[PDB]
Formats: sequence, structure tokens, C-alpha cells
Amino acid sequence: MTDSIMQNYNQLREQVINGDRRFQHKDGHLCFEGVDLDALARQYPTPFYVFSEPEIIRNIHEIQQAFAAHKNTKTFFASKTCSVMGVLKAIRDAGICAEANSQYEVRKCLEIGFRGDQIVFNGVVKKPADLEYAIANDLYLINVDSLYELEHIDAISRKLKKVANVCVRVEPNVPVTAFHAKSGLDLEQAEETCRRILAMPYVHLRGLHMHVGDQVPESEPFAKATKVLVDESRRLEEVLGIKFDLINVGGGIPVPYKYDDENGDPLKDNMYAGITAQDFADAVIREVHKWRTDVEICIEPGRKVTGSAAVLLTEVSCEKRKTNYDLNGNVECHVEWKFVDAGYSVLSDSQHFDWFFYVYNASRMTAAHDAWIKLAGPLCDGGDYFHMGVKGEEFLLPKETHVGDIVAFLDAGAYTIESQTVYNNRPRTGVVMIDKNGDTRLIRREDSYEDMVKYDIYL
Amino acid sequence: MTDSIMQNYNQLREQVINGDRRFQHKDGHLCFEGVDLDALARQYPTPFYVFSEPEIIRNIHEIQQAFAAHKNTKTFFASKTCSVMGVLKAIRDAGICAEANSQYEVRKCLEIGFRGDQIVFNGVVKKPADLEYAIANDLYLINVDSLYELEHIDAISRKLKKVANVCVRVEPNVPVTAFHAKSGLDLEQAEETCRRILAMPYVHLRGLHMHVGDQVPESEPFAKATKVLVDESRRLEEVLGIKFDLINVGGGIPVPYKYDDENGDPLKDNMYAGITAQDFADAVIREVHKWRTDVEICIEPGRKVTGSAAVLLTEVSCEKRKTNYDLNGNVECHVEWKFVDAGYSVLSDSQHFDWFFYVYNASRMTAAHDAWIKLAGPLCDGGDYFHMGVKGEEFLLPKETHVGDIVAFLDAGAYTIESQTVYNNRPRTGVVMIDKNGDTRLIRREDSYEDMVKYDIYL
Repeated sequence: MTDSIMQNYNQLREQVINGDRRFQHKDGHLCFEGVDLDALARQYPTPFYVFSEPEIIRNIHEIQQAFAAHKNTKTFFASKTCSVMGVLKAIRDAGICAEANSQYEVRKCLEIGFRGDQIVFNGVVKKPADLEYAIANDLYLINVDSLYELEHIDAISRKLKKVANVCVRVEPNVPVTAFHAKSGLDLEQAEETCRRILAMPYVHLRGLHMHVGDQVPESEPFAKATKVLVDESRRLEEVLGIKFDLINVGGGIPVPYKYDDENGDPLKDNMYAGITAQDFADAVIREVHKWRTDVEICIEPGRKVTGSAAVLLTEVSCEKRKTNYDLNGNVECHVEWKFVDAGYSVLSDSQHFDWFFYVYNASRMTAAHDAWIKLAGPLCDGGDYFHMGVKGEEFLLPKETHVGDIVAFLDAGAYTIESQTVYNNRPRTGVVMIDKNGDTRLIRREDSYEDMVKYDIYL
Repeated sequence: MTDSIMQNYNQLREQVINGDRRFQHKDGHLCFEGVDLDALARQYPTPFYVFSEPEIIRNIHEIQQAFAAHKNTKTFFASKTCSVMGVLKAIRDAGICAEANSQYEVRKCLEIGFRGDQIVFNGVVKKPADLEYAIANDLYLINVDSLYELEHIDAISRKLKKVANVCVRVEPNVPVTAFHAKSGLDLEQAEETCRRILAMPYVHLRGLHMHVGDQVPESEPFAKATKVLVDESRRLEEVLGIKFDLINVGGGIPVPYKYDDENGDPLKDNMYAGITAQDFADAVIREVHKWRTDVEICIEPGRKVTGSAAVLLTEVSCEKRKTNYDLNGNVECHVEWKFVDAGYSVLSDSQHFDWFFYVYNASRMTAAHDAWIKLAGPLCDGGDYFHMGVKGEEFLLPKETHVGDIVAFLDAGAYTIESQTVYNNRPRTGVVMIDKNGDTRLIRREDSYEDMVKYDIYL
């Protein structure tokens, strides 16, 4: 019933401001770590993202606590999730390490203060220049994704006379893997890869690596895939006469994007998180301890560290009513369009990956969200409106919603910044940080006009 | 039959190098306007786009020739399609005008040499600062998209004491329009909007505006929608006692992305262009001439100007074979993966809009493309491979294809540059131009490391 959906959404709204560790209300406005978000959006031009260092810390503590029973566990934040320097600084200051996915990501992590022995470099295309930069900076791990890439690692480590620390990435076939997974080696190739590495003077084999996927909604895939990696690690220790330093089990811990679990099925709608960080650790640690309790476990969480820790703030900038009439002139329906100053060039996954984010009127957060509306962006593009609504393509906002109100998208902290574009020559957004003491500062400027022509060469 | 698909694709390959106005072959390499693309990709680091000024001129001449029977026709390139300054310069030098979709797009068009009276500014979200910039620079047209926006235009034109030239955008319901079209006013609102404008001292009503869509595969939608705009233009001249300057019919002329029309259905697969520029003009001019033969017709083509006029060049940077085995150890299939140094962060529409682009080995363009392969990008993301293949997700390349070969994506000139991202901190690409004399120059640099941290604020 449309009634039950509206009631349910407003119960969720009341829970945001009365039972959520991240949020409060003051003067009718949504607050984030004590910061009035209506007022904040009057200090900085919209649209912009605002991150919470407190929530990043909470997410890291959840992950670390999940692995308490295995003392030798190292956590590497997957920086492709978000690499604004102030966010990386917060993750460093919380005490964990960094995973990097290109040459420039390695360099950024070094610049912001991660030591080489706190960085893992992963990739399917690591060119000689990428490998030379990584080996020169003594990284904790460089993953081996293919036999072709291993030839370069051998040649370059010999040239630099510096040891390359490596893990061999294996992708288990856990019921297509050949046809759908570009990453890693087949299980059948792990032994010959490790044998080749053991003969190289300046390459050090540290263990095996896998990564099963993103926003994973059940625990058995981590468990079955971890068992495969563990069984092969055990067998290679015996066959090759060695003892591995570590096993790297990757990332994939999901984040709740819809919270009413009683009303969802994570296997049909993975906006419902199927599992928790504790379920992930329970799967990994149990399978590893069938082999060794002392070996180091490496994990590479991305989404879980930052996903819940940002909000997108965007101003209602225009409004219109459209009306469909039949042939006799009678009204078929009214459509209430609200236009915000952020579109899919700002929030890419709302279009390209059918991703749901909670939407509320932050200026009227204690008011009933009782009007069905369609929410559009500012791009000159018929497709730039938000399709992932509360009911179909329709959202709920207070009927009193006014141009100038601030709209908030929740859970906007993962894969939302580096994926922005300058389509229509609208600038990529500023980013604000709420630090752990509750104070705010700008950590990324909005693209300026100059920024957008400076790459071009012209008279 | 898989046989017939392979034969057909190689007939298309032979047509590229023996019957295409854009391309030739030399020393086994694909050439573009006489430029060896293998050699060009050794001068500039891949991946990069290369545009052809000759082909841009050819596309403009097609459009202009299509409208020969209506002398008073003005052509505005939709710059959201591609706004690299060197591409805008080529379009200016070919003699047409410019359509702009944000404040910064207006400013760019002015900077590269378009006069104010050569610029149309369109948008659903034109804030006071956007309107003030536009009115101050005496633009040919600012479109009116909503009653709310018209209040700002009246106030700001009075403040500046400068006339704002406007067209009223109407979106016809041509069999949902209320529910799926965010842009424009209802037909029923056109009269009251025009009446309001006629009473404003510093606003000048020039006519009505529509835009039906992108890559439109039949002519009847342009014809029915144009008739609606024409019938309302006629009626308002009578009711209001005026004579319009113009009628603006927008863009939407399609580009062929698959060329074997004998084997396609444009209504099921709009990679087949359903119509030509001449079909578009035939629809528009016939409907307009039922009202007036002297009125100015404005058109706003985007894709058609640049789509066919660029190639994406990317190096084969890694290779691997993956193999699926059954429970008895026998081989089910081999999968040959080829990795190029461009992924969906470089060519966005290949993922987000299921767009097809022809793919060939430019280093081996005269060789049979006889091996089924899967083509992957460099991003640390399981989804970063090209899904829109020759047969399903599979592409055809010569079996001899080697790391270091240059792969070309054809028809890569529309909506491909401003949509790039810095995901994984891989840089947005350089862009090269072949000028009308056949010589090459860099017109956009590749993003540098510095470029990618300079927006951030950190210690």
C-alpha cells in the first residue's frame, strides 16, 4: 500500500534523528556529529560532500574489533574508495594501513604519511614505470596478477637491486569464473608461479591473495573462497618446503544502504547488507585457523570504512508542476518536479549502478515527508534525474518544501568523489570534513573555471 | 552462425581501410586522414583520443547542405558533446555557432571567439549568478524552462538594464511526458508565459524551443513534435498580435555506430542510425513551411558534429589465458583476456549506457581478425571490461595480437572527454588533433600527478 510505504519512510526518518549514532536534530534541521547541516550549507556553496571523521573511526573500530580473536591481523584501506588527502589522513591517524590501485595512488599514500611497509599495490595492468616506482619505495606487498607481469617484476627488481615483496593473486572458481573474472591466476597456476618466484634473487614471496567482490550479501562466498586459498597455502608449504608470511583475503564487507532489514531480502536487493564485519571475520578466521593460528591475515576493506561517513548536501534550486491531460481535457495526473543543484555528474552511482541513497529535506527534517515528488538534477540531459526512489522513481519530501531548502543524501562516502565528472562543464564538488572534535574545514575545493580550461592547449 | 559473424566483421574491417572517407592503411597500420595511428601512438603516451578536423568539417557540411532549401537557418553546436578548446575552435572556424549548457560553457565559448550573438544558453537550473553572466554578455538566446526561472530573468535584466533575448521551451506530449520529461513547459502554459514576457521591459521574446532527444532512430517524432511547436507558434502570433523571430527545434540527429544497416533494426538497436541529417531537415522544414517560409530556423546538433570524428587509441598492456575445468579435469573452455590501458573511466558510455564502438587492432589492420577474445581495462574493479562486443561480450582480434599493439575504438568523438573520471587515480587522457592540413598537435594534456592532488587542502 502507498500508505504503508509513506508511514514506513517517516518511521525511518524519525529513527535518523532519534536513534542514529551519527545524527541529531536542532531547530528542525538535520545535524551530523553536532553540526547543523542547513547552516553548514549556507557557509559553503552547494553541492558539496561532508565527511565525518567520528564515523570513519567508528567503522574502523568495528572492523578491528571483528578480528580480535586473531592477533596478527593487518588492515589496509582500499583507497580507490576515497582518496581525498584529508580522508586518507583520517584513516592513517586511526591507525590502519593503505591499499593502492595505481602509481599515483601509491605516491599519494606515501605523501600523506603512510610508510612503504604500510602500502599494498594491487593491479591488473602494472606497467614497468608503475613497478619501478613501487619497488623503489619498498612496499609491503605488490600483488602478482599474471605470468606476463612477473617477468617485469624480476627484471626491474634485478635492475634496482631492491627486493620486491609479492603476493600471488588466485581467483577461486566458487559456484563462469574464466569468462567473468579478469583478475588473478587460476588455482592450477599458483604452484608454477610460486616456483618461479622462489628462483628470483630480488623477489620475496609472502603468500597468496584473493578478493571476492563488493557489497557481498552472504558469508558463505567468503568462507568457501577462503578455504580454497587456505588449502592451497597449506599444500604449497608442504610441496615447496616453505612457511608463508601471510594470507591476504581482500575486501567486500557490505554497508547498509536500506535499514529496514525486516522488510528486505539481501539476495534480491543488495542495498540491504546481508552480513556484518563480524560475519566476515568469522568466516575468514575459522578457515585460516584450520591451517595456522600464527600466520598474518591481511584484509583490504574499502566501502565499509567510509560509506556511512558522508552526506551529499544539495540545494533545491527550481521547481515545476507538469500535468498530463486526456483527450477531453481532464487531468490524468500531476507531477511535482524538484530540481537540486547536484546530478549524476556529482553522484555517479545513482545512475550508472542503480544505487539507492536515503533522501531527506535537511532543512525540514522534523516535518512529515508526505508529498510524492520527482527529483531532478541540473544537467541538460533528459536522463539526469534520480531514478532510485522510495516507490519506483518517486521520492517523499515535505509538501512545504521550498526553493532554497537543503536536501541530504545519506551514506554517500564510498566511490562518490573520484567518480565525478565535468559534464556540461559543471564543476566537481568541494568536500568538507567534520573532524573528531566536531569542527569543520574544507578539504577539497570546488573546481574553478580556470581549473577546467587549464588542461587545454590553445591560443 | 559464429562463422557468418566473423566473416561479416572482417568485411567491415576491409571496408574501413578501402571504402571509408576517414581511413586508409599503410604498412599494415590503420591511418586517419593520412596519419599512421600506430606511429602516432608511439609519439604520445596511450591512452589518448585523436580528433579529425577534416571529419568535423564533413559532418557540418552534411548538416548545412541538408537545410539548403531554407535559407534562414542557424546552426548551434551543442557543446556538452565536446568542449575541448581546440575542438570548439575547429567548429567556430567551420562557420557555425554554439549552444552552451552552463555558465562555464558560456564563458568558454566567448573565450574561444564566439560572439555573444552566436551563443544559445539552455538549462533547467540557471541560478541568478548564471543568468547575470549570460545577460551581461548579450547572448543570442537564453531559454525559458520554467515559470520560476522567468522571475529571475525579469529581475536581473531590470537590474542590469540589458535586454535578455529568450525562447520559451515547450515539451510536446507525443505518444508519460509529465512523468519522464523534466525539461520545458507544458504546451498549455506557453501562452501565459509569452504574455508575461511581453510585459517585461528588458526581456525580448524571440520564439519557442524544443529538443526531442538523442540518437533518434526515426523521423516521425521530429515531424509530429515540430508540428506541435509550429501550430502553437502560429496561434500565438494571432492571439498576441506579434511575429516571431525564430523557432528552435533542438538536436538529436543520430550517428552510425554500426554500419551494416542491411543486418540491423534501428528501432530495436539504436546503434544503427535510423535516419540521416537530410531526413531530419525534411521533417523540420516541411512542418515549418506550413506556417512561414521566412522565419529563422535554429538547430542544435551535438553528436552528429563530432561523433564520427575521433578514435580512442589504447595499448595492449597485458594478456592472460583463463581455463575452466570440469570435475574430471577436462577443459570446458579457454578464455583469452587482452588488457588495454583504457577502461570505463576513460570511455564512460561503454559501461554506463551500453554503447557500442567498433574495435580493431590498428597495428595489424590488414590481418584477419580471427580470434575470439575478451577485452579488459586497467581498473582494479571486476566490472571494468568491455561488455558490448561483436558477439555478446566477445571481440575479434588477430590471433597474432601482441602486447604493445595499438587498439582503436572508432566513432569516439561525442560525450567521451568531459565524462572521464580519475577513478583509481588514473589520469584523464590527453587529446590530439589532426588539423585540416593533415598535421597533428596536442590540444589537451594528460592529467599529471600534481593536477590530481592540487584540488585538495592538506599539510
